[PDB]
Amino acid sequence: LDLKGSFLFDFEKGEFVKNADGTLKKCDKVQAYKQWCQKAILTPRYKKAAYTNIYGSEIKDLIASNLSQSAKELEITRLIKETILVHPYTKEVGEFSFNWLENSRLVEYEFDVLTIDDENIVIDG
Amino acid sequence: LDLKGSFLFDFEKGEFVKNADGTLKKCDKVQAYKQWCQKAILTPRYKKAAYTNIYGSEIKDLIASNLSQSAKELEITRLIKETILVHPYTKEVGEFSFNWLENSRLVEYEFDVLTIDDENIVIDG
Amino acid sequence: KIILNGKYDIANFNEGITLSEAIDGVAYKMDVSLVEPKQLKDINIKKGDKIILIDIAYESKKEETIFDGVVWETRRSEKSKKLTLSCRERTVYMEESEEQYQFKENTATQRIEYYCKQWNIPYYNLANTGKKLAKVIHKTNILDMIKKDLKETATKGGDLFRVRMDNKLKLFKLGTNANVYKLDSILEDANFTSSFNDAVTSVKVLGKSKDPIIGTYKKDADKFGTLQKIKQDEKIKNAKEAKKAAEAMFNSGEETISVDCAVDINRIRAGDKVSLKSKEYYVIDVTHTLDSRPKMKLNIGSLEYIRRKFY
Amino acid sequence: KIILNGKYDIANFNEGITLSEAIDGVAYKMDVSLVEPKQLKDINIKKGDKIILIDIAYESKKEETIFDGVVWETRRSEKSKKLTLSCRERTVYMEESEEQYQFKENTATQRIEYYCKQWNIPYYNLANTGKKLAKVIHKTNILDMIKKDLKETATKGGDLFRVRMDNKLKLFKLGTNANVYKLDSILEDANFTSSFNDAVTSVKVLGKSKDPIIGTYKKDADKFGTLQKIKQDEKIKNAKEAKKAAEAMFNSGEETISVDCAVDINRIRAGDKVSLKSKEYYVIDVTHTLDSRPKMKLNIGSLEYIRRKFY
Amino acid sequence: VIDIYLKNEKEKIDFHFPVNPQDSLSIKKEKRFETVDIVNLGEFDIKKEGEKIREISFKTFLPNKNPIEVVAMLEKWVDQAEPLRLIITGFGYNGLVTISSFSNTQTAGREEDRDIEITFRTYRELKITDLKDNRPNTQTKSKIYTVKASDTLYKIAKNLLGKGSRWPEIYNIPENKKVIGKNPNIIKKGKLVIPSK
Amino acid sequence: VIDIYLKNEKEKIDFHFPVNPQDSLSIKKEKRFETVDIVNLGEFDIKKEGEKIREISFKTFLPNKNPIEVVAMLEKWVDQAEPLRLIITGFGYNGLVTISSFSNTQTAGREEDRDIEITFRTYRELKITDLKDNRPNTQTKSKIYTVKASDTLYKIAKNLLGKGSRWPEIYNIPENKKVIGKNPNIIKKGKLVIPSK
Amino acid sequence: VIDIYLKNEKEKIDFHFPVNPQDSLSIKKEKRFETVDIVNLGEFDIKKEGEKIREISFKTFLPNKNPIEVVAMLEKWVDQAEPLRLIITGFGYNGLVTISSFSNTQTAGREEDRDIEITFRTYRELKITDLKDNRPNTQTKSKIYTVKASDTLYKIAKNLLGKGSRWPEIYNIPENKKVIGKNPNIIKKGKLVIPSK
Amino acid sequence: KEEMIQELLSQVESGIREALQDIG
Amino acid sequence: KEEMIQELLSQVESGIREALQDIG
Amino acid sequence: KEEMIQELLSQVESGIREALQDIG
Repeated sequence: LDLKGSFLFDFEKGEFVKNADGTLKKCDKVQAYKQWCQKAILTPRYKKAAYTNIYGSEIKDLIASNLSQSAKELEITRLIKETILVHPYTKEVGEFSFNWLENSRLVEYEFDVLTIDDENIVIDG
Repeated sequence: LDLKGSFLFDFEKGEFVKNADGTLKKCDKVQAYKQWCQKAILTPRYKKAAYTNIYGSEIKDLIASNLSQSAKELEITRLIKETILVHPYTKEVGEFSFNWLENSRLVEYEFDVLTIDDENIVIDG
Repeated sequence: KIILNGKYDIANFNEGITLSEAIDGVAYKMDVSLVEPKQLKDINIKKGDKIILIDIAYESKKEETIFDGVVWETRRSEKSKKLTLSCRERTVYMEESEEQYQFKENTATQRIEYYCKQWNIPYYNLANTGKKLAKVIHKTNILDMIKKDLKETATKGGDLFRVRMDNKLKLFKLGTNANVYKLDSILEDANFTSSFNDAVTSVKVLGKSKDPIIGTYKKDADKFGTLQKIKQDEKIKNAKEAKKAAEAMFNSGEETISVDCAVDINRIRAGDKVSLKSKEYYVIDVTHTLDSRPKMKLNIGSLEYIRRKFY
Repeated sequence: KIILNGKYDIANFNEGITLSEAIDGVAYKMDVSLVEPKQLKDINIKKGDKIILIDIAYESKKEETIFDGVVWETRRSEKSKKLTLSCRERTVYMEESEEQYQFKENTATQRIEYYCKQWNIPYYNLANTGKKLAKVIHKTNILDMIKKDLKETATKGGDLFRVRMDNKLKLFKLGTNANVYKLDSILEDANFTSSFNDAVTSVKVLGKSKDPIIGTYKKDADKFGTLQKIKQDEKIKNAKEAKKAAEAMFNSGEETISVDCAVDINRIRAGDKVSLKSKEYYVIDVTHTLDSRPKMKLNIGSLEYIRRKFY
Repeated sequence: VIDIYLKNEKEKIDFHFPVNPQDSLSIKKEKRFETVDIVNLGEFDIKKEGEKIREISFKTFLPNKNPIEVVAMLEKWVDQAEPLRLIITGFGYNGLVTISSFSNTQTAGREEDRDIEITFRTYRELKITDLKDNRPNTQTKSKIYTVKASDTLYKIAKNLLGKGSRWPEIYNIPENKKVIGKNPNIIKKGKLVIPSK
Repeated sequence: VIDIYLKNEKEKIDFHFPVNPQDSLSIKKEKRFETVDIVNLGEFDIKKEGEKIREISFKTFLPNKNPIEVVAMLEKWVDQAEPLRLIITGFGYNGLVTISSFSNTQTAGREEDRDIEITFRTYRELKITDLKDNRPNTQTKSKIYTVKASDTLYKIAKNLLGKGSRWPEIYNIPENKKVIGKNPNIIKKGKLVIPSK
Repeated sequence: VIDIYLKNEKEKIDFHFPVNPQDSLSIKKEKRFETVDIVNLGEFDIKKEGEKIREISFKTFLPNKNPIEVVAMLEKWVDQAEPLRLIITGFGYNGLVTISSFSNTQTAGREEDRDIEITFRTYRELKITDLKDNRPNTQTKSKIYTVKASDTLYKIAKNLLGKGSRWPEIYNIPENKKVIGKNPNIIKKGKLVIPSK
Repeated sequence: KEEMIQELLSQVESGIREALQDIG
Repeated sequence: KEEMIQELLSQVESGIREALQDIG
Repeated sequence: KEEMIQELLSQVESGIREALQDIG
């Protein structure tokens, strides 16, 4: 598999976190994976020409769509799941929850499950 | 495919449109295609010996027929569709509508769809 | 699981793969059947393309190249777009290229090295078969010549050797596989067949060449009866050669097991030494079939019968 | 549609007819199956009866004799009264009558005329094959002799000729059919098969007769590899003959199409030149089956492979 | 308003069903596909490019032309090789078809009537840049032609036999050679001429 | 609240079923396995790694777009090679599918309506460390493109044809060669350009 | 008192069916035999030594976890290669099984609920004087281990990977080589270690 | 149910014998 | 019902041809 | 449904091998 790490990017500030030495703050495999997941979720699909069709999501395009509330919930689940699952490190993403707090303003939750979260059988002959 | 253009023929005047130079007004591929479609619709089938059986329609013969109103609607749809679709440039013809305005005097609409009107999938490996 | 071809990966199209080999077969044979939509049709698989099948090996559970050959023939159906291949390792080239060579007295290893050097065939360090062969003139295919001298090497007491290609030519002794797998645990069905069909109890050598070598070396005449043969080869030009040829021919008839296994042992190949029950047998033939459920069928036999029949 | 026999018309009894021919087959073969009630049983069809099948030809849509031969064998079932025939044109006689002839240097047409004159076989004006054959002594069947000299005529640059009987013997060149039919329009199913199974890239001639003619004429060694053969025929007694024999042997392996047609093109026969898609191929084999729905199946291939294999 | 018209061509008859198709009309459409299952991926569906021969089946009764003659007409049409044109007005179907199976039934009562159960098959012709040959060729003419004043034998050949250069097929018939003069170019009005086939 | 949306892509149509799927929706799941029976032990179950093509079938009616046009639309979609996106809200299904069989029926009463009985198949695409190619590629664009101000032919190739280096396929078309200047680098706004296939 | 517990192991979930299996539970047993008929004696029955894969099938409904999540969980378990442990209290069944087929259904009313129809297969493991190896090996541990104070790498290998001498498989992983010192014998508390597979 | 074996064994024998007689 | 004959004749022909080509 | 192929391939192989061994 041999996945590798990356450098932190504080999305709150929109800038790379750098040590006092001036070098960018290196991060572990899982940290880089989480950063990539957030970036891919924030990246629209088919629109940023630097990427292939695999990368990105289509959540923003869904806002203008005319599908119903539950249809939009299913579309959000499908879009987030498809966007995340391209990464090899991903095992499963699910347990989606939704809360239409105001009349038409939504909050949704999801769980991402890693390949390392798998459970291994213990046996040998 | 390599379809080619033709010269305009103003069916309102029944004469070729010619430039001030005296040459006939050349037209694009799609314009010649539309001219051909109108001419084929206006050309009766099996009766003008210069053409094969493929070219022409049989709309005029249907007027004297004894079939009912809806049967005549279906016959008109079939005849126009068959007459138009022989051209390679045609993709689909349909969305037929009818309006028996007076007791037995009819107005009908149709849509012709070109090969260029098709929609193409965007993907490459 | 992975079908490299030249550049692509057509493992996303294959309905099934069947790796089959015979002890006397021309080459290790892989017959992979594919569906051929627009995507596979674009790359335009032709005969002569190089196929490499990669799958998780049984031994260490690491992805290893179990087959490395060339597409010998493609057959395409049009009504149903099912492209079917029949891959062969490059020993099929040797079985088709005829050539005439005259040889003095020497061993099989030297002759194989000479063939490879002449025809520019890569080869690993070839095992010293040891047996010394008589002078002959050959005309058959290169693989035919190699098989002929290996048969003459099995005669005169030499060990049973078989040539397999892989990436570079290898001289594979039969009973030298690394792991002696036990098939009883996954024995879906077995067919123990015994016979006197090819039993040889006696042999009356009539030497066509001098050292007037003539003799009889009956081995189990009292038990099975004098099932006699006559070996009349020019290559036997010696009394010890005659005795060793006689001793390399006696057997109790055909004794094989048509084994069917519910699990595909990936690394089995023709000539390998495999166990069923307490006994040990040599793989006369193996036919894997990597459908959605991996599966294997084997035909195994004793050393004496194999030496009598295929050598 | 019409089955004349000697006098009668047994088209009112046949369940089906299958006209089959091979490029190397003994004869144009018609296998007509009949029901045998009292009416058909009365006429007592015996072997040696003369069958003529007449059907509306594809070309001009006129009733023409598509088959004219003799009943070679009748097989009658008794529980179900189904009489089955297997008709053959009179080339089957030539394939069974053995005779020995000694020939000097001459062409194939002269030899065929000599055979017909000796055995009183009617024949049309035989095409001048042109190629000059070496002196030989033959013993095989008359059709065997004709095929042998035609093969030796294909070697040395001569055109590919095939002998078909009809009413009187005809020397039919392969690529000379009147109509080059296109099978793509009625293509029920096709099986494009490609291979290196019988590929010949090199040939090392070793002349057994003098003009010491020896040479190698490798043609595509860089591309497909040196797939070499050895041609060691006594009939090659010349350097140009050796070169032409070499040139009449190179091919890119087996390249055929197993075509299945939903409509029976009635006048197709072995050796005819037929088109599938833009390409043109020669009919290696044709198998019509005139059941209640006419149907045809074809096996076609390229000129190089046919010349390599059947010549 | 629903009607069913069967417009035969080889027999110039336009049959209109006296009675509607009883309980219901139905038509199926099924795409041409066949599963292929790849190792370690599972089943996949592959489209096949052609189209399928779909059927329209219903059942009517013929009340007291007579039902016997209508049944005979339809039974004769069942053996017809040429296609029939089926038009269903309210249902919206229109296209060439051919009858696969036909059956009539008399009941204990209503003996004059005949209960009908008929089935149809979609018909497609085998023709065995330029305009596509998509048009069906279902037009029929009498096997004997009466020559008009303006006709010429080439014109007759094109109108009545296709390519136009097919005139020698008309001329070479001995009856045509007898009624026509020995000069094919010269022809007269009124005389009968027999197209081939 | 249950709705059914069929979002076609090759034809930019988003069909919403007017009426719910009558009695019940149902979906099966069956694992891929096949028995193997070993001597003196008996049967055992071996999992197969792939997944199965499962179907969703139901039946609706189209009340008085018109039902005729809807039936024609669905029959046209049945022959479509590209997949349809089926979304069922209350049931919870969402994924690419394709119609195996479709059928319409008119009844003795309610002749304007059309009773529908449709079935679907799960769709899976056949493709020929790095990111997995799990995403379906179902996006469609018009076969003719209007060049914008900022566009370059490489940008057009990447946006509309994939790899980006596919631009000579666009340029080599003679219509594109005519509308575009002889320099591929220089392109103007407004002129129409035709992507291949 | 009847309950149904599905104790999955590869996913540490213990599902208890909210609702009993409707009309009835049933289980068949059939001995392995096949007839052989000898000349002039007739048929005889020969026992086959193995045992048969028998099924337990029933149907429930999931009332208003939510039924959608339960259905998704069971559909995910259907693809599981590892076995499930099925325990039925009043019926008296207890043993490893695996789901062959699963299906859910929504009805016109009761749309929140999901009617379930599930089937199971008896599971048997293929292991490919001393004690027999009859015990099923269904125990599961996390793929990442936190080293305790008393642990040694051989002890970790035996507890978490079987034979105990499998420790170099743990050590040779580069992440384990990095977190662990270059001496395999010396290991510290708290650091994470990844068993293979 | 069982006659398929006899029918197709007869077909196999007839076809192979027929091919051998024709080519031979 | 009838396609079994064509299928298994094809299998017989393929198997025997395959064996002859391999051993030969 | 599928075992007919295995059964009759076995019959074909057995019959042809048996005939070759007997006549040969």
